[PDB]
Amino acid sequence: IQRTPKIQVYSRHPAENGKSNFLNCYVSGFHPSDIEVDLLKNGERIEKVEHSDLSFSKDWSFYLLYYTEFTPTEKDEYACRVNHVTLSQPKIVKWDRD
Amino acid sequence: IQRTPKIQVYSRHPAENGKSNFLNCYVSGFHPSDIEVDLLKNGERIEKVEHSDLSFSKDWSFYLLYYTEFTPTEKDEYACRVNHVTLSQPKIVKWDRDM
Amino acid sequence: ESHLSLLYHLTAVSSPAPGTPAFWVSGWLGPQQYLSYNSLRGEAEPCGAWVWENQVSWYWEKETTDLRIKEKLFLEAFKALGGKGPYTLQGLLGCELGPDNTSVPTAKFALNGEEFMNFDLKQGTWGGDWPEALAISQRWQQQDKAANKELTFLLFSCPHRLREHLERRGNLEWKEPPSMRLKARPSSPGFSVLTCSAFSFYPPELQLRFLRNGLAAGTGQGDFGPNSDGSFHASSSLTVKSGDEHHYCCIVQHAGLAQPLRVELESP
Amino acid sequence: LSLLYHLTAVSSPAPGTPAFWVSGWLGPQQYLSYNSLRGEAEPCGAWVWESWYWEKETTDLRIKEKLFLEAFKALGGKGPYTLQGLLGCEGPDNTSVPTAKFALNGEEFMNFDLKQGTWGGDWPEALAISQRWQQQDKAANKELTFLLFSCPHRLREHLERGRGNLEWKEPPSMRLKARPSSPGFSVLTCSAFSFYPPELQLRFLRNGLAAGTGQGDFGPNSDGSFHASSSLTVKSGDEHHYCCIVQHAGLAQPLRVELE
Amino acid sequence: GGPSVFLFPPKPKDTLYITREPEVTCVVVDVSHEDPEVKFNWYVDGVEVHNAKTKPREEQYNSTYRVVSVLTVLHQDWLNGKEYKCKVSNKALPAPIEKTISKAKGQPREPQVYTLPPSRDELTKNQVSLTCLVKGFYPSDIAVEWESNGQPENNYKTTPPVLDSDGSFFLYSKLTVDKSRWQQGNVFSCSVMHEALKFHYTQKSLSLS
Amino acid sequence: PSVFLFPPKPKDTLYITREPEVTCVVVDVSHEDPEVKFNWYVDGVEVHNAKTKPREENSTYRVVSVLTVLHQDWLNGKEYKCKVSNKALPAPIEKTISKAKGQPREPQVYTLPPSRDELTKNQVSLTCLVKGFYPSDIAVEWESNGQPENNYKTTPPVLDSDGSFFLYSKLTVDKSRWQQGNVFSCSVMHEALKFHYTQKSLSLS
Ligand SMILES: *[C@@H]1O[C@H](CO[C@@H]2O[C@@H](C)[C@@H](O)[C@@H](O)[C@@H]2O)[C@@H](O[C@@H]2O[C@H](CO)[C@@H](O[C@@H]3O[C@H](CO[C@H]4O[C@H](CO)[C@@H](O)[C@H](O)[C@@H]4O[C@@H]4O[C@H](CO)[C@@H](O[C@@H]5O[C@H](CO)[C@H](O)[C@H](O)[C@H]5O)[C@H](O)[C@H]4NC(C)=O)[C@@H](O)[C@H](O[C@H]4O[C@H](CO)[C@@H](O)[C@H](O)[C@@H]4O[C@@H]4O[C@H](CO)[C@@H](O)[C@H](O)[C@H]4NC(C)=O)[C@@H]3O)[C@H](O)[C@H]2NC(C)=O)[C@H](O)[C@H]1NC(C)=O
Ligand SMILES: *[C@@H]1O[C@H](CO[C@@H]2O[C@@H](C)[C@@H](O)[C@@H](O)[C@@H]2O)[C@@H](O[C@@H]2O[C@H](CO)[C@@H](O[C@@H]3O[C@H](CO[C@H]4O[C@H](CO)[C@@H](O)[C@H](O)[C@@H]4O)[C@@H](O)[C@H](O[C@H]4O[C@H](CO)[C@@H](O)[C@H](O)[C@@H]4O[C@@H]4O[C@H](CO)[C@@H](O[C@@H]5O[C@H](CO)[C@H](O)[C@H](O)[C@H]5O)[C@H](O)[C@H]4NC(C)=O)[C@@H]3O)[C@H](O)[C@H]2NC(C)=O)[C@H](O)[C@H]1NC(C)=O
Repeated sequence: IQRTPKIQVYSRHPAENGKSNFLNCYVSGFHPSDIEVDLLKNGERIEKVEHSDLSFSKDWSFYLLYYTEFTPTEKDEYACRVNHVTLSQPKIVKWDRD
Repeated sequence: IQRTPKIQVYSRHPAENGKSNFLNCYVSGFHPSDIEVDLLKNGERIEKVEHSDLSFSKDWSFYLLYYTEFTPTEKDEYACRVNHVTLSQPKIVKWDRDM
Repeated sequence: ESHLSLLYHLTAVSSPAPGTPAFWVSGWLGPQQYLSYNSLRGEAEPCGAWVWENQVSWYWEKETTDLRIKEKLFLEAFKALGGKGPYTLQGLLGCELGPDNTSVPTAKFALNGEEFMNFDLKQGTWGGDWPEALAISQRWQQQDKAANKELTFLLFSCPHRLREHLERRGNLEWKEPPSMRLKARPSSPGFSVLTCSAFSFYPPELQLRFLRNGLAAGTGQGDFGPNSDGSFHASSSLTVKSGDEHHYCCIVQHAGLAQPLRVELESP
Repeated sequence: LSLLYHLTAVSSPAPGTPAFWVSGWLGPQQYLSYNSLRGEAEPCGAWVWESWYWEKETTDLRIKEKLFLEAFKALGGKGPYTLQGLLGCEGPDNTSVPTAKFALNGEEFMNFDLKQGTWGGDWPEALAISQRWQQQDKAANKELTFLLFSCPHRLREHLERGRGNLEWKEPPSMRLKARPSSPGFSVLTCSAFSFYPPELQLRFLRNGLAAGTGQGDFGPNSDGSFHASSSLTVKSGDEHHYCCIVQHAGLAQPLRVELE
Repeated sequence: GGPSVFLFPPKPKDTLYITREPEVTCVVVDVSHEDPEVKFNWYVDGVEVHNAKTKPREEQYNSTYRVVSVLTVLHQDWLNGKEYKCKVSNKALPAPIEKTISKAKGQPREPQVYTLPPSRDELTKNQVSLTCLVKGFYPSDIAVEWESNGQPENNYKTTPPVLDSDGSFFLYSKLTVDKSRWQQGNVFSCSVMHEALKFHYTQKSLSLS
Repeated sequence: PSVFLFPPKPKDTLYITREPEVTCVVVDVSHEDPEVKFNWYVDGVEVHNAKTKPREENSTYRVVSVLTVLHQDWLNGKEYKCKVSNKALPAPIEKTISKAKGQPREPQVYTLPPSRDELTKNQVSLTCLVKGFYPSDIAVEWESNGQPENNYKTTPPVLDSDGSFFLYSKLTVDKSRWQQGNVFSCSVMHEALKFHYTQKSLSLS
């Protein structure tokens, strides 16, 4: 079957403006494995983005972690854009600092 | 399969009061063959009534003629009463002198 | 009318009403019945005028012999069907002689009022499109010489018997003209019904027509039937406008009359 | 602790992506990576810094790669397929419990029956793949040895030689914040950052009394550590009465987390 | 609430045997309680007939009655595809409802009957299955029965007529006899009645070879 | 307005590669309100994996909503309920489809050759019998030398004397092809068979 992805956006450490940190986009519970993920900084696609190995859970659904080193600011807005066969249009999830 | 009878009542010769004649009741087009026919004089069943042989037409339906010698009068009324499986109640056909 | 038929009307019932025959026959020479037979009496007898006609030595004994064998066949047919329910088996056997020597045989049968079997003269067997025809035809086929006697009866015995009666034809050449009456009845408010009646005539062929001021006004709704002596009765009725009855006449054409007869209302 | 291999093969891989790849796990930590493009099994994370062991793992994964790719030929269809396998082991009296399950297009359909020594299932695709695998020289034999002897022997070796890596502990950095939400309601979020074993309990308290656990999310960080966050709906203006308690192996005692 | 009319054709066995009475049944459901009287008008090819026997208005558990009107038809009239129309009339119905039933139009096809014995694999079981095939017939109205040594069998189930590739119909009859009974050499015959086969009846025998 | 809920195909539920889908069809939808809301529930739990086709216009707008289901969920008799919602409908209409309840029965497959009377004809009929199965959902196909046959018509499942079902497959092959000794196999698939698949071969003795 085809399963739609679940998208989570969070920082590696508690966010502090002006301090170095990592921004993560964890995409899980999807099928098939083909997926497109992009991390956004004020709507612009981030170039230096790494990702983990495509692995799967007990229910056989796939999961993947995308991450980038960043320094948050008061005005900067971040988001994760994911595209999959199950999605009519790319799903964008904004980073909620909380 | 089952056919309801057609009943005709007529005299053998033109009716003339006081003159001897025969009253016929011709029952035809019925199936099965079991049928009960009675001639009536003022509602009373006539005893001396003869009948022809039970025969049948090209469509296999049966026919029979009942007849009795009679002398018509001005006040006398005649009729034929027929009972068959197809009839809910016996059908009574009064004699029409003109026919 | 130059074609007269010799026809036997055979009937057998599986459960006859008490005192009524399980099998009976009536024989007809044209429109006159000449023969009667039933399983209770067991003897073929003449009917009407044929009782007084002097026939060949052994005529009625031979007819009795043949009808008793058909009685056994018809009763055997019910054993082939094998059912508790009641059955009625009818047969119409005979031949019709046309203007020429050409005899046309008739051999049809019906079960419970519906035609289903016939005797096939080309194969010499009883046939049909129904399972009851297969069952009865097979039982009849196993009866010694039944098919042979059936075929000879239709192809040879019937035309020879018919030709003999036609030659030996006073009874058949009976012509009695009808006694006529024309009367009117009130009926619907603005309408009346005229009835033209023909009494005690023979042969049954008769034409009744209505005329209005001498012009053709058609034939209305009619009825026909026999009298106890073998003669016939007929009556036709026509609906006319009330007050217009006096303009109508009834014409009868019958072989007993030399010229067509005009019948007046004569309400007088 | 379990040693499990996550194997995947795709019939039509996206350009530049491998047709077959594996990830090996020792509990919640990934120790191995393999793919058909590189063709070599490699260590992951801390295991990179921890004998002729990796060459043997490479040899065995190249053999499983051939079996997985051969399964698509047994199915024989134009449509795309995804074949997954979960092979490994986990014991009261030094016993081992094997795991050998397979999924086709995301649905479990086959398992390796250790009693019969054959691949079996309730589906026609399982019959087709099992037959093709049974005719591959010593495939069933090597599958039995892998689950019954090689896996528990490798698991015992990693527990002895990499004990320190498996006994890794890091307490979570905690934060509790509120947001407006529905008109007469607010949403409190308790978040746990960068913690080593994933086992963690977050609970909400209202005036010191149990207020349950709300709707939560969980996920990993790039270094193998974890992140978790639970949110609870509260009446607007009542947020200051709530606390969040965290229980984690890196902490000696449960930690009370206060709101701003 | 709207009253509904359903016109049913006669049974196939009733139309092939003269002794049996074939009946065209007219069922009137949803008849209002306010007006229980239901007038019936029977027409065969446009000609009104009056040999119908209307059963009384029986009150159903729904607050409606089931007024049924039955008409016995001639065997040769139904087989020649005569159209039987039934006109229902009630004060509840604004317009008189009319239904028409007729024999399935098309040239009849003589079905072929083939008896098949049970497979060698099934001879292991305590009960074997004697198969019968009736192929190439038209219309779908047919009657299939089984019998053994005069006395008929009751453990048979006959498949409904299935449309065939050539426009005709096919059918199967499965009689479940005990393995021991088949091995004893008993002769099982399959009787089948259909309009297009000679004398409307045929039976093929089946036993051990 | 009327709603009709159809169950998935039997072949789709027996093969993982195939996608089994529960189809919800909505007829009699008024032109005044073209919007039709669909709510899918599996054992009471709402699911959002359904894919709804557009409202194709009769006054009846055929708004169809299909839902792809798990093979192991359908085979374990899970209840799939669809809830439709429109302004024309006073109350939301709800339909429920589930696998036929009862213990499955492994069908027996017997191939029967054509009768000695039929060997006169230009085309012979190869019969196949599938007896004692439950539920009625089954799939029967014919094939010869790898390449499948197209001239087969399969009778619907008929209720048997023992509470089970029976079925027949009639393949019409040319008389000459049967006489040449070709091996015709009947492939049958059902929930209660080992591996959901079985095929019996049939040829001259
Ligand atoms: C209130 O209740 C009554 C029911 O009564 C009781 O109700 C409850 C409370 C219980 O107590 C229950 O036990 C009671 O029975 C409701 O009445 C019902 O109304 C519905 C309609 O909504 C009827 O449904 C139709 O049925 C047709 C088939 O009927 C047969 O089969 C069923 C069982 O499956 C039987 O119940 C029937 O009686 C029929 O059975 C046949 O009966 C014949 C005699 O009546 C037999 O023939 C004769 O037999 C004798 C004796 O043996 C002689 O031998 C004769 O010679 C012989 O002819 C016959 O053998 C027997 N057969 C069988 C197998 O039993 C369906 O065909 C029909 O479908 C049509 O309509 C559907 C809905 O509209 C539609 O979707 C279909 O597509 C189909 O449409 C038709 O299509 C064709 C082809 O295109 C067209 O030509 C048609 O015109 C077209 N029609 C229409 C309308 O579009 C229906 O499903 C139901 O049968 C009826 N019950 C009874 C008992 O008659 C009542 O409605 C309720 N009231 C309210 C307000 O709700
Ligand atoms: C406008 O026109 C369309 C159709 O016209 C088409 O298009 C035009 C343009 C032309 O081309 C024309 O030729 C075309 O036909 C019309 O829509 C039709 O509405 C019909 C409504 O009756 C509908 O009929 C149904 O068909 C079912 C069969 O499905 C086949 O066809 C569809 C087509 O789309 C295929 O997908 C499908 O694969 C199939 O091949 C049939 O099954 C339905 O029968 C039920 O309802 C009947 C009453 O209507 C009833 O008589 C039947 O007996 C049957 O009743 C059901 O019985 C079962 C068993 O007892 C019950 O189910 C059980 O329920 C319990 C409890 O819930 C439990 O779940 C059990 O498990 C379960 O088994 C069920 O509840 C009973 N139902 C009822 C109501 O009692 C039915 O006959 C047509 O398919 C529609 N057509 C199309 C194309 O879809 C529009 O209506 C027109 N518009 C207007 C304004 O008129």
